[PDB]
Amino acid sequence: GPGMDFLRSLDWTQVIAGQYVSNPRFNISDYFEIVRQPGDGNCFYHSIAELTMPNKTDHSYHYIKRLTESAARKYYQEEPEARLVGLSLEDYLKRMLSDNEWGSTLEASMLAKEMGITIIIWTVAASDEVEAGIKFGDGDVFTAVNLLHSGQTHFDALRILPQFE
Amino acid sequence: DDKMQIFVKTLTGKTITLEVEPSDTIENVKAKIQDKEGIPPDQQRLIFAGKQLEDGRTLSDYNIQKLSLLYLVWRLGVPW
Ligand code: NA
Repeated sequence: GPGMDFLRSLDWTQVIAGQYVSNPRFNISDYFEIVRQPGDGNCFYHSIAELTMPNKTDHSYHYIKRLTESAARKYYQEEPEARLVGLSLEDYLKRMLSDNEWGSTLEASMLAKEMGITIIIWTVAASDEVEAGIKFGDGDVFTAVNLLHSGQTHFDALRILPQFE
Repeated sequence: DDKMQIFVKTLTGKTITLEVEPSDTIENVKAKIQDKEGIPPDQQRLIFAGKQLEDGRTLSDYNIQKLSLLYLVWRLGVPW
């Protein structure tokens, strides 16, 4: 299995090109390992590095931020969520690249394209109960880069638990 | 009166009703979603027929008539 059945039955709605939403109900830790990330403002990029880079350290996220730069130069101008930033490409990059500046669903969308992966952000209440998932890319949960989002600004990395791979 | 009803399916899976005017700006419609659901306008991504709506337009600019279904998602990662 019912776990596998559950994960295989996620109901995704494409709300805009390449962005999908679902609202399964579950305790994130019943299906995923949480890999906790620092609360330093870089957690979005820490989480990505933990799942995409070998021998990840507390400084690996800088590489993700650089991929976010090259992603932005190709995709920022046409990203729907970029409209909410309200900054030119160059001013966005300067802000995005500054120390300890929050990453978000905007960078997730661009990194999905840049890294040729699917990124899912599961947003949870303080109980670690899922309120929604937002998926950038066309892949499924078993191959995606899964991020846990909580407390407005915090991201951790997620790995599917062995019994559900 | 001059008000119509529209539906908004939110990121949390809730299909809410909203009372609006065809002449309301996207900005005004966001403010109403703030009041009913508490999402800050700055954070909202209002979608209709696969397009994200822009703040200086009106519902009527998008041919949004009564009983229309919109999607509301919002940013994750930034303060509120
Ligand atoms: Na199972």
